[PDB]
Amino acid sequence: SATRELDELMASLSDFKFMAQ
Amino acid sequence: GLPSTEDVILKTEQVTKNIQELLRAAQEFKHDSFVPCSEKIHLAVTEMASLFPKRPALEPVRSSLRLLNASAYRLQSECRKTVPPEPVDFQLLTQQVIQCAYDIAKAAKQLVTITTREK
Repeated sequence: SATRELDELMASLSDFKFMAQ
Repeated sequence: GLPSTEDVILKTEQVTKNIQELLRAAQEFKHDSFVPCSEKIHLAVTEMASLFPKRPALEPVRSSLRLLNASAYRLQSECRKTVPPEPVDFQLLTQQVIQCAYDIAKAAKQLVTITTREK
């Protein structure tokens, strides 16, 4: 539940990093 | 001993909220929001780390706290480059900012995880 939302953020941050690559 | 899992999550919420705001500002190229976001994040991270001992006994806690604090410091270190008092590459800069935010979030999860098993 709470672990998932943090995983969603980490995934979002890593997803954004590729956008600038 | 160790804080409760419920307390760690409770502090984590304010951390993720501010990191989300940072990510949101990065997508909209609002670089002027980088510094105040890093200030909010640092304060939230500091409060989360206060749940754990300054000199923790366990090794996984000690390593995760180290990463959590260092990444938070490294974050506002990078965000500080948005304001030159006296040439700034926002491409190279934003890459480092996001990676720090990732490291903060990563260390935050590791702290939640080790706390859940002890509960």
